[PDB]
Amino acid sequence: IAKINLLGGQAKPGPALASVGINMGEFTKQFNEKTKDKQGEMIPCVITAYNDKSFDFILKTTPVSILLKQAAKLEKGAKNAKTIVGKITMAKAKEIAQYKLVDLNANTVEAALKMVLGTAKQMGIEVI
Amino acid sequence: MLQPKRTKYRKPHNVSYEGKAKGNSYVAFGEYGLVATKGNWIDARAIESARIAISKCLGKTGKMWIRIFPHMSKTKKPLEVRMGSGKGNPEFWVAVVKQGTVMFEVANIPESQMIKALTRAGHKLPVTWKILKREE
Amino acid sequence: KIGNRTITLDPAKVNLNFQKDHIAVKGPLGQIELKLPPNLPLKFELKDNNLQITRNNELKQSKIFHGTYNALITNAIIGVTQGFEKKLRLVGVGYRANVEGETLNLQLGYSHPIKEKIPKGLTVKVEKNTEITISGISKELVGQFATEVRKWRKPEPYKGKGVLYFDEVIVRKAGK
Amino acid sequence: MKVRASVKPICKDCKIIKRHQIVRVICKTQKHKQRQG
Amino acid sequence: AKKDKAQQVADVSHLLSTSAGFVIFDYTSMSAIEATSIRKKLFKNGSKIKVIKNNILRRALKAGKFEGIDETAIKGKLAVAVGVNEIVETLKAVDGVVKAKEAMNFVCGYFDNRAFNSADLEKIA
RNA sequence: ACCUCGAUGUCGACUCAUCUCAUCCUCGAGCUGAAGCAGGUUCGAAGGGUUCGGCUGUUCGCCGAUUAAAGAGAUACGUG
RNA sequence: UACUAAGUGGAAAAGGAUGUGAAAGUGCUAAAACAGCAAGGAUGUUGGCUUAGAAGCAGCCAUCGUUUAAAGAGUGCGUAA
Ligand SMILES: [Mg+2]
Ligand SMILES: [Mg+2]
Ligand SMILES: [Zn+2]
Repeated sequence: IAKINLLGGQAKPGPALASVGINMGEFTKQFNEKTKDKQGEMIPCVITAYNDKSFDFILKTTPVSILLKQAAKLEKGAKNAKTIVGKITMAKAKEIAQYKLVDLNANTVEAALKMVLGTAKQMGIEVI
Repeated sequence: MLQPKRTKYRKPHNVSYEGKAKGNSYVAFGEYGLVATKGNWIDARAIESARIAISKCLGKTGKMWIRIFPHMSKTKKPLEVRMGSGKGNPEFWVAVVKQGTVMFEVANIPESQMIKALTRAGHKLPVTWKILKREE
Repeated sequence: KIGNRTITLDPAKVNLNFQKDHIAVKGPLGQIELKLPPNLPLKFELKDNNLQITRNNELKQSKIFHGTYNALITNAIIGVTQGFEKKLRLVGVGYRANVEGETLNLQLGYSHPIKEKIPKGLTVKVEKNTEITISGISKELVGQFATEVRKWRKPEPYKGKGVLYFDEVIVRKAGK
Repeated sequence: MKVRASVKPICKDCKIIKRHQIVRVICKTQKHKQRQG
Repeated sequence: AKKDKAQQVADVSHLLSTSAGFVIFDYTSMSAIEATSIRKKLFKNGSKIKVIKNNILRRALKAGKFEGIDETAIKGKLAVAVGVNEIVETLKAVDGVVKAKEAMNFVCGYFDNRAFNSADLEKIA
């Protein structure tokens, strides 16, 4: 099993999965298929390795906390947590948590909120 | 380097250090102090070494207190000379330490940190030290 | 504590006749003897397919013996019923070995020929000319012969060349 | 082998024993062997 | 404390007194994702899967007045699945969960007050 | 300033050495930022050996060529 | 009547030590204790600063929330990532 952050719009120049016995030419078309709904983003993909050289892949969301910068309206958070540079409404956090649901292993939407609350505090952002 | 600025007389007599710790007997400022178990003369150089060791292993979180201070002077006749004909010049100050005097003490930092800092300092002093916690 | 641990002496062929200082353990593979010391403080009592040893006193030496002889009895029993073995991978470039009857030889980087007498009660076998498997009755003898074989070319961290115990992870060092 | 008068563990797994009336210490890293007090 | 242990036994005993299924499973070869995945598949909030120590299980079953159920929890790692109402689906869920994974044991349990064995798990599934 | 001033002849060189190990080589071993060659440090070890010359009264030293090595000291700074 | 395993007795320091005896407390423990062994030790994170190459590990910045019996923005080892 080797995870990699293959870009969603491009898949063709490369060899570190070739030592796995992966047939690169047959899977490059598949990477550009389902990912075409979210072009221009770097999508992480899990790669299981079956003995028979069959393979099944699982795409994931764009990395957490990147979205928090957008909701805050500020390009970068504080280097010091005590310095409350930004503030975000709890309703806006609901919009963010829903996007991450496929990646998040959180049991409930209410718990999914709590998981994002520990990420908002890393940026020093107030939860209002 | 700890040193008196100026004194009255330059060549005082030696001061004994075999007693039971008149003054400085108990910890007074921190929650952990260093206590000797055998009185001896410890000079300013060792004092500075212990102070800088504690400062370096302390960090910007707490404080450290020094209790003793080299008030008494000490003479040393120069090299290659017959005795007699006056008394030698003063060379190095020294703090008299009677057995059982708190002399170093720190505070406001984790407990194992007091233990490690005081043990680090104690290996620079000639006297056989002992860790003491502040009373309740 | 191992000292008071129930030894399950299965009555397959293991018979244990106790003397003043002899313990003769015999089985399908071969008789094994244990030389007891004078005035051993342990007390050896055996029940039907059950063996248990007890200490007369609580002194430190008796406490030690209570475990050492329990372990030795268990080891002798398992050896006489099953037999131990050690596995050697003699890996290298020109490194190889084979057996000439009672005497095993080795071929290493030595300009000198190496021969090693196989003692009594031990059996050696070479599946692959670079692969050795020593088989014996007592753990002590087979281990002694294994380290005797190993002494001629110890493993080194730079290259895997040398005599290596089976299931051993040797350290690695990179020299340019 | 480090013949040092004050032996103390350096690694976490460095265990100290007393073999032949001489305290020592053994670690998987052979750079920590000590002896003699 | 003695009180804390008694409360845990009493709570478990009371739960087993209203259950429609108690099924005993070895927790061997169960990954953290598998622990969350099996619980997630058990979807409907009427069922639980928990690794429970044998001594608690034994006292709880004993005080719930269960018998011959000791063998399921005897000398083995023992997670428990306990469901409510329609209990049959829970057994199929755990049976298809192992099969999807490398392995897992399914010792047996009680279904609607009736003992079943390990072999009978397949019948129910 | 304690024995010797009604005398204990003091530097160096030559001859003969003997002893200690805090080891220079030969001997055994551990570690290494020890690939090998070559090393560095440490442990064990006193059985044996430890060069020839220029300058200086010289020990000491500098230099030259060597050897496996050109050890550190003690013996009234061994030895009229 | 105890203690000593060192010829301690029958010389000596700073310091180190699961030597060993005694006493006073204190924790767990038979609804099972410690050690060993068999399983798992997860998610948001490949967070960002930055190094062809730093993404749990070249270092640095707050360094936490969630699922769960369990869990470190990873114990250390160990990777150009
Ligand atoms: Mg005369
Ligand atoms: Mg003459
Ligand atoms: Zn170590």
